[PDB]
Amino acid sequence: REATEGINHLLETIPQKKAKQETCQNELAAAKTSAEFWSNMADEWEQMVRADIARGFVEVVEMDPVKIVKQLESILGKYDRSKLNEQLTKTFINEQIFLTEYRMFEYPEETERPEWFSKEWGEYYEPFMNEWNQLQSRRLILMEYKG
Amino acid sequence: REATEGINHLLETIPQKKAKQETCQNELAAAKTSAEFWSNMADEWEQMVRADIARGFVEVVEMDPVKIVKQLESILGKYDRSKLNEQLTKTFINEQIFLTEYRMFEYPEETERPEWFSKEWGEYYEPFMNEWNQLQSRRLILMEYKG
Amino acid sequence: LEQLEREFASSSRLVNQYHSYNQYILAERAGKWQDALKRYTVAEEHVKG
Repeated sequence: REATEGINHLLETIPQKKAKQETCQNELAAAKTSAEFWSNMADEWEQMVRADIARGFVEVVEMDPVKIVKQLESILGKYDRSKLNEQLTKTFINEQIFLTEYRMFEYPEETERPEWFSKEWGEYYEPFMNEWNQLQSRRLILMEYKG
Repeated sequence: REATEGINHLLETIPQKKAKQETCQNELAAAKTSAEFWSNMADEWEQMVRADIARGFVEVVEMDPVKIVKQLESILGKYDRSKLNEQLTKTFINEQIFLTEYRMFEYPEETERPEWFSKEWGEYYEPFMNEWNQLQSRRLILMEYKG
Repeated sequence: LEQLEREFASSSRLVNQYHSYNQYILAERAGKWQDALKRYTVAEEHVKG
C-alpha cells in the first residue's frame, strides 16, 4: 500500500514538473533572444550618441545615458521632434534671405542599417527596428566661410 | 495480466494528458487575448482609414486594405514619412509668398487614443500602441476663400 | 488673368505636394490596417486550433 501511494503521487507530480520545465525552457529561449537583441540595440544607440558627441555641437558631463538625459531634460520636456524639425526648416528658409552670400546648404547624415537587423526576431521586435530606421536620419548644415 | 498492465499504463498516461491539457488551456487563453487585441487594433486602423478617406483628398477604388495598398504601394517606396513632411513644409513656406490673400494656415489633428489601451494587455503589446501613437497624428492645410 | 495665372500655378504646386503627402498617409495607414487584419486572422486560427 505504501509503495502504491508513493508511486501514484510521483506519477502525478512528475508530468506536472516536466510540463513546467517545458514552459521554463521556452521562456528561457525567449529571454536569451531578448537579451541579445537589446544588447545589440544598446550598443547601436551608444554608437549613435558617441557619433553625435564627436561633432562637438553639444557638450556633456559624461558618457552615461542617464546623466546625458538629465542634462537636457528641459528640452525633451519643451519640444518634440516634429516641431523642431519643421521650425528648423522654416528658419533655414527665412534666414537664407540674409545669409545667401555664405551659400548655406544642408544634407542629411545617415547611419547604415546594422547587418544584424537581418537575423529576423519576430513581431515583438519589428516595431523597434522600424523606429530606429526612422530616427537614425539627422540633419546637418554647412556654410562656406572664407574658404 | 492484461488488466493490470492496462491499469498501470493508464495510471501513467492520465496525469500526462492532464498536464498537457493544463498547458494547452494556458496557451489557449494567451491566444484568445492575442486575438481580441488584434481585433481591436484592426478595427481601430479601419476607422482611421475610413476617417481619412472621408476627407476625400484621395479616391479609393476598392475598400480593402490589400487593394488600397495595391492602389498606392508604389508611393510607399517613393517617399519616407519624415522626408515627405520636410519637403511638404518646404513647399508650403515658399508658396505662402504667393497666396497671401488666401492666408494659408496649417494645424494638426489627432485621434482619440483608444481607451481600451488601458486594459492590461501586457508588455508584449505595448510597442504596437506606441506605433499607433506615433503614426496617428496628421497634418492638414486649410485656406480662407470666399468666406 | 495674369494675377490668377500666377496664383493658380502656385496652388498647383501646393496641391501636388499635398496630394503626395495624403497619398503617403493613406497608403501607410492602409498597410498598418492590412497587417493588423493579418495578425488577427492568424490569432483566430491559433485560438480555433
